[PDB]
Amino acid sequence: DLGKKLLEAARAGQDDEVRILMANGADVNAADHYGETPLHRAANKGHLEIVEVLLKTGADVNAKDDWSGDTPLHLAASHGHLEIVEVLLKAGADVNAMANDGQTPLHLAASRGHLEIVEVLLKHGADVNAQDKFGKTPFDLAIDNGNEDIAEVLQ
Amino acid sequence: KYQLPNFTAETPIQNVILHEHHIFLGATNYIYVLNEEDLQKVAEYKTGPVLEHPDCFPCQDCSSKANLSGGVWKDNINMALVVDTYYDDQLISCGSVNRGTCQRHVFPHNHTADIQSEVHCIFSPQIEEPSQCPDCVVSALGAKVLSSVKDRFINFFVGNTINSSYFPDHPLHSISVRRLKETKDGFMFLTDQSYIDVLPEFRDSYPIKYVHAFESNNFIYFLTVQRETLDAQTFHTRIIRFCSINSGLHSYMEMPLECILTKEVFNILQAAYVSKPGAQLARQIGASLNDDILFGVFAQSKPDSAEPMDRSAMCAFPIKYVNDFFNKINVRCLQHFYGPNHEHCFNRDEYRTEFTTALQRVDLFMGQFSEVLLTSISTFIKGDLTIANLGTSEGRFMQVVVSRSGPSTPHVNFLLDSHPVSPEVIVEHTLNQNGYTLVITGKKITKIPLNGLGCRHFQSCSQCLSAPPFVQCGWCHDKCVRSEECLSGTWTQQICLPAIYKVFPNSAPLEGGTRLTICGWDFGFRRNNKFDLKKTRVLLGNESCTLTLSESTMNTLKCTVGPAMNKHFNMSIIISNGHGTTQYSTFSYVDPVITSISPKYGPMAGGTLLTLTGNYLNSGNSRHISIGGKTCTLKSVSNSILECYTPAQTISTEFAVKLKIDLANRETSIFSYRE
Amino acid sequence: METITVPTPIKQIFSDDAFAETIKDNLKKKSVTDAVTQNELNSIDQIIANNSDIKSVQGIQYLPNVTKLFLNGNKLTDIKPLANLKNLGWLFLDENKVKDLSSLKDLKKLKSLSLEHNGISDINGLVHLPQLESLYLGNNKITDITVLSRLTKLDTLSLEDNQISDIVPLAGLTKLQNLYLSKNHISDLRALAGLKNLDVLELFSQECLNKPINHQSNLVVPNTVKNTDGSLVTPEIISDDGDYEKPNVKWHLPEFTNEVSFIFYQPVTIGKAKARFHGRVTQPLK
Repeated sequence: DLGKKLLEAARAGQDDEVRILMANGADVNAADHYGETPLHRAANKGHLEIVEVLLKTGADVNAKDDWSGDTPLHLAASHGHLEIVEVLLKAGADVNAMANDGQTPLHLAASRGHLEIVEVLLKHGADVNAQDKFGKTPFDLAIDNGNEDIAEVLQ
Repeated sequence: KYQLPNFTAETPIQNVILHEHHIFLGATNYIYVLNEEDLQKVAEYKTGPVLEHPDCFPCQDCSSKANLSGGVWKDNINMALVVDTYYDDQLISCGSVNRGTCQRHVFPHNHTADIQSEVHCIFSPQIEEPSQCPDCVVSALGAKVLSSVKDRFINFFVGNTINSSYFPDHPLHSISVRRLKETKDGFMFLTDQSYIDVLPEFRDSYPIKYVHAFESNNFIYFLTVQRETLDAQTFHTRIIRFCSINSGLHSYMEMPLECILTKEVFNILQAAYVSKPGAQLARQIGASLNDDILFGVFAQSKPDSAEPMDRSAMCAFPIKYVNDFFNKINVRCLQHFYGPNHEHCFNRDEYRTEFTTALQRVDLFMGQFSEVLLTSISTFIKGDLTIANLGTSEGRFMQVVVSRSGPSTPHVNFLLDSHPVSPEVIVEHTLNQNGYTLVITGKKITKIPLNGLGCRHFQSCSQCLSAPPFVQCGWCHDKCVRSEECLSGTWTQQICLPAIYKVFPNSAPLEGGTRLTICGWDFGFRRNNKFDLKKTRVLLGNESCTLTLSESTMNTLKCTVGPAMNKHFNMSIIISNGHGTTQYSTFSYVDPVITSISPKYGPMAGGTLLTLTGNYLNSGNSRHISIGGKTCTLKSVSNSILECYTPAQTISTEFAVKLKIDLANRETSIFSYRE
Repeated sequence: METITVPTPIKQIFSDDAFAETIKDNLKKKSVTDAVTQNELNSIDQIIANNSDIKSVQGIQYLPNVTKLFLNGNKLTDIKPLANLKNLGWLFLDENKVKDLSSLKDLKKLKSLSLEHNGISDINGLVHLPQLESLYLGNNKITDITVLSRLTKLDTLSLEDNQISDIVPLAGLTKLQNLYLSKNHISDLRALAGLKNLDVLELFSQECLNKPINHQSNLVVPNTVKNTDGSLVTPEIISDDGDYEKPNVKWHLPEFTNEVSFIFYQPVTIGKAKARFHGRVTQPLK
């Protein structure tokens, strides 16, 4: 299965294999046990190159996994992959998409401390007043985690 | 005796994981890797015997103290084994030995049997609160570890039996929740509310075995065996449930569980699996095709103890009802964690609630297993059927159908290696509703297929068509075999035709009452895919012999013949089983006669060899000659002569010699007892 | 009274191709075109024709000495031919469409009858068989059963999978032994209180219903189930936050639901038989 190979190449960082497998008609949205696509895996690990390649081939930038309901944008926001966050948003990722816990990439970046990403998400048009299913806004999460710099930006 | 994929290790197997077409056994001093397909060992990694020391600390190793001043060499029992796949694919394993301290084996990006090349121990040194030890996961004396991804963090929920070995700066917790660091080099407890611990005072009093844990519906559940109450003699199974959160253990509550025979209670849970039901079972227990049910194989306590006797019963709790029982508003307070006294407990996230009454359910086997100790259960659907995979202390493995309506008997039953069956089990499905269970026995793991089991076990035509539907068996003249491999056009799943080969007794007295014993095959009738003798009819000529079902089976029938008034010889016995009839042309209504007796007198001492003479004296079941109401013990029997020794009378007097043949009575000459 | 006086081929006697071949094989014949005598027809005691696609048994009248019939798995819709088979002992017409069972009226030598899977609604015709010893009316649509009150010879009796709600009629069948009342709508059980000769019993998977009640936020419907002694069988598993406050099962129903239910269980022992009464009571809501 070329899709399973694409999934493994995506997290491995083998952008050569990614391009080749897609040239051979690999499923760009192939899903693994947790429902994650090669794009999810590339975004998770930080393989910007693979992320771009997959999107060029026609990866679903707004695909959500089947476990936590996170998009590649959610994953990049959490881990701190600023460069990938930018690309995904330019590709057309929904900046206010929520996961299964109702958290947006902004919720994640705010709670993680990724001020740089918070700023980008805000500039794109993220809703700083969006509550998650815990009743918290990204601002609230920034306050809870002592991220005053982020809190000031979100305020 | 079956022949199955059979891997044997050199040390006992604690734990088992299936990942990317390989099998990882977590064993005493060892981790093995077998191939999913044939169970051949591909790789080992030696967690091997390890040296304990006060000075030798928990993630650093030592032959630099092997010479020892107060240090012991110790066996490394595997307590936990988790594959994690959110991060780069890794095996996480947690031994009993260095204060319960896990290591990660990171699979290289193609060789999956490589537990060996990149392995980091997980113990980050503790600096903020040097009192805590969050890298001390597992307890040497009993742990259950359940790992789940939540909020982008890998979370570990952990049950641990705990024993008051006051360990300075490395304590253990009874239940707890900690996450890995993204730096992969340490676990962390999120707040002081992230563990609940048995109070130091009761840490010994007596303990809490953790049998099973599982996540479902956004709670985490633990299954448990412990202390109906503290210092309170008798034991007990509970559920523990709490909200699935990093941040701490939140809506914590333990509620007792009761299995009963129908009160005959099975208070010691032995093993448990959680699965969806099939339609038949569904309908019966509260249903929902797509619902989680806790199948729990329980056992009866040796009085005043926690050790189990060889008495088992299994019964099933849908977690949907478990929750109802938890949610429905009566309610005690957590006696082992709080004081029995002080605040919170004299009051009513924050509170920790015990329940005072159990959720009870009845044995689904209804005693089918009340004389053996079930030690392992697993469960699957075949079409409408729900099937248990059972295991026993004697080593027996067996597949049963689960039902209220129907007291089903196992269609698979046999010996796995003499060592008991382990509660640690794996089920894995494959397309079209088959697959296999991996089943650990002492130090051997066996790959028992869920379905075929194979089809050539059944030896008679009746047993063959009684085989469970999923095996898809038919009868091919002389073998129970599937249709794709039948070499004559005689394969069938319907044609069970009856057959007699012996009938005793051969004859009955005219008065009847004689119970026949008809040996043969396939006398029953499979109604609604279940055999019984309800369709079975026994015709002796124009009258019928009434069957006794309690003493009858598929291969032998028992029935009382009625009375006749005429002698009849060479009469026909016809037996219909619904599909067909079979005959036996050899039965007779006699009429036994005593022509003479000799001698006609004897001593009061008895012991005279009395010869009765006549015809038909050897029908049917039993001969009983008597004199004076005292038994005339038989020496020899035949059609024509009955010899017996006369009983001792205490008076010299006369008696008629009475012969009793079933319901037939016969008197003959008087027998004088001379002095 | 049916007697072929002239040698006639088997094809002409039995109009149905299937049943004709059956008799052919029975008589060791070469084909349906073979001639047969009334003597050869008289010596036919047992026919075995399960799953033969037989649509009609026209011609069976010429087999007076037939006391074993097996016709399960056919297309039989008429039993007029059998109406006058003097010595018919055992009969099995399962998985057919025989419904005018009145056609057996004068079969006073019939012992074991089977008519399961025949879509039978009424069974009253059976009254004319007080000599029956094995009835098999499972897998049908039978509602009333008062008829069986007179089949006071049956040592066996199926009835599984119907719509039998009242079983009282079975009361006086003390000569019973093997009763099978599964898959029915059995609420009461006081009925069989006297079957002191039973040996095998199957009171399984009842599916009782009650007349629709107006749904409230606080609902209470009385327990209907009863045991052999008349005791309210205690509900095993209730649904939707349901608790059993004897004798009434109460529910806390905030919003509106279509119905509630409670599966029950209560292993009983009647006479010498040990079965377990099980079922699921249901209550409509509005």
